[PDB]
Amino acid sequence: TLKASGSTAQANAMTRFVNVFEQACPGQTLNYTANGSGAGISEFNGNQTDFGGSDVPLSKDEAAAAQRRCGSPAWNLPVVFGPIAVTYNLNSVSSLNLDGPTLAKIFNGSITQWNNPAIQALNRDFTLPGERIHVVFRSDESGTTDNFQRYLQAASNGAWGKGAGKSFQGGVGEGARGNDGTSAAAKNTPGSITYNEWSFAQAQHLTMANIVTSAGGDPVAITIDSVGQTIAGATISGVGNDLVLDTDSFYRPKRPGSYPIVLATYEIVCSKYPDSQVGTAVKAFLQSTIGAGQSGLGDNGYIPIPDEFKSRLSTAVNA
Repeated sequence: TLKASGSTAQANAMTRFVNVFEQACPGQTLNYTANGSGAGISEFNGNQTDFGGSDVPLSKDEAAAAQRRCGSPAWNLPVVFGPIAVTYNLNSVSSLNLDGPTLAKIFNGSITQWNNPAIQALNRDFTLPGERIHVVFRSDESGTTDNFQRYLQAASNGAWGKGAGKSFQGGVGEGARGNDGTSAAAKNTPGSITYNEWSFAQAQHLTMANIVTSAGGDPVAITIDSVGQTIAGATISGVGNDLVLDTDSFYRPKRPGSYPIVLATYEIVCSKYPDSQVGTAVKAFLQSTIGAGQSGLGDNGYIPIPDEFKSRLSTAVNA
């Protein structure tokens, strides 16, 4: 029975990954604590867990930390993609469009009302209400937050004016803990605006914003337009069975009807675990996770094929 913790973005998927795993390997299971990428790398580096789930790969300072943790180099192994929804709560509004620049101004607090003309210019077919916007952010160390702020940096033509990384840089709104804390609260706070992985926005039945793009597109999240994006992501950088991905192309696409806000969730593991028994259970799960465990179709986005012979080969090399 493995132990693991980390990103909440991969929490609904992991329920399927573990179930598939407990079927694949009868008598074996996995314990996942969904607590944020921040808590995922720290607990892995502290020799608390067997692998860690994180939407950001290790920085060079954490990579060394994991090397001492491991006695061997640590690998960033991506197993699922998470589209990042911009969820909102406006009664009778099922049709919202938002672009990078006005989505930056909302989350950095420059825009405080829903019928603000930047919001209204993008929404020509209906009148916005004169009511206040309630931004909801993540209060803990978060990979959804890192990726989402990087999208805002890339796609907002400077309107964001803030940094990225695992803590929210907006200076607006209120926090909640984990992807479940913000989806639940947004649903519960009228006027609310937040950012969630696709699975959380669905199971709470939150309206999701259509994102106006650099390409002259106006896409909803769907299978075809997330993949479209995912297509230009490179399984380079890493050297490597360390499949660190480059997704910088995601946030300013040129091919329309591509949906620009997408993260990948990594399992962070030891190339060689000090212990034989650990490195064997971690590889099984990950053989399964990338194998039968990759249906999705609903809440997440399965790993595409050009990446898979690289990934099957790196999971086959664990310990």
